[PDB]
Amino acid sequence: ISEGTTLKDLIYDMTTSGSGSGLPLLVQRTIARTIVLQESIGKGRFGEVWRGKWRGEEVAVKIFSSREERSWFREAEIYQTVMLRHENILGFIAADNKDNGTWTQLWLVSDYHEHGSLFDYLNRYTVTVEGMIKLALSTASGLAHLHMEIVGTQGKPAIAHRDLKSKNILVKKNGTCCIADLGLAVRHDSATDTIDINHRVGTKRYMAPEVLDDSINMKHFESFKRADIYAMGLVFWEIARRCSIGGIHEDYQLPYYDLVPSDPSVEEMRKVVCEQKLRPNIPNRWQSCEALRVMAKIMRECWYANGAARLTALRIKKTLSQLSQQEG
Ligand SMILES: COCc1cccc(-c2c(-c3ccc4nccnc4c3)n(C)n(C)c2=O)c1
Repeated sequence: ISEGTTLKDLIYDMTTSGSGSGLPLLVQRTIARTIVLQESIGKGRFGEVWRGKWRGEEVAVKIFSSREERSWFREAEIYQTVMLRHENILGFIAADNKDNGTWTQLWLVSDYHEHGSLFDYLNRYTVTVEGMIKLALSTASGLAHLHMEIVGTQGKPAIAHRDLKSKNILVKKNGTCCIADLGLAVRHDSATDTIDINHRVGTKRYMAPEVLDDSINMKHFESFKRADIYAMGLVFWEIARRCSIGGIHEDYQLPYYDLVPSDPSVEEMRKVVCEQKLRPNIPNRWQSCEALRVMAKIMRECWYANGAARLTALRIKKTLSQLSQQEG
């Protein structure tokens, strides 16, 4: 990296230099070791997330606990599986490791987003009929691109998030989104039928029925995709539940807030979800706007106690991409 070089220069050189490959490790190494950390900006599942600048340009750094190294590798590994890059998927910049033994430091660097997580966004905000769609349409677009299975040269294998939720989604300045945190992600090769990975992972609350009650067929890939959809549905709930059509809107709430306690359990969920077959209360008066209803329609077609019945990211993308046309 010679003088004058900017992150902007590095990103461009990559996203236009043959293979969808990232920057050379050597370069990633340099970037990481020269990032100037600003301050911590979040914790969670595995590792604390910091805000940092490289030669001035903001950037996001996810510093891992030496103990959660597996999550570290899975992300780095998965993002470096051909052209995973995508407008609706968090942009990988570099991955690095320093020190050794008990004090090994593992870092992942990504793009920075002032607006932060969809979760922190929906909390301190009230979206419009407009945005409510950009947010969902994009989340959909992304999940669609992840589950997609571009076969061929630099095509991408099928990918299942396994931990999709509001905290793992970020929003940009123009109101779009992008999935994040592939720590649990799972690849699936079609030319050999496989899946590099393995218990009951992911955030309890957003867990789908087939997983909560343990019966999910981990041998069939689609099964995972199905679980993603169910979650994305809970996410859509969170979004619209915060839309504001004429001053009217409900306080931000996590799925199953009024049912299960704060920070649920695998047992406390198997109850409210599997058995009692309960889903986020779709506001009655939610049948005002045509689009606002299209959502609930989908939300219902995602929460089916049967994975096989639920829609698909692609489909959801289409009907949403459509609503984008007519509405607004
Ligand atoms: C390959 O890089 C992965 C990576 C690096 C740094 C942070 C994150 C990350 C973020 C993230 C990403 C960008 C941000 N920009 C501004 C403020 N916070 C951010 C958090 N979130 C919300 N989660 C769950 C993550 O794993 C992922």
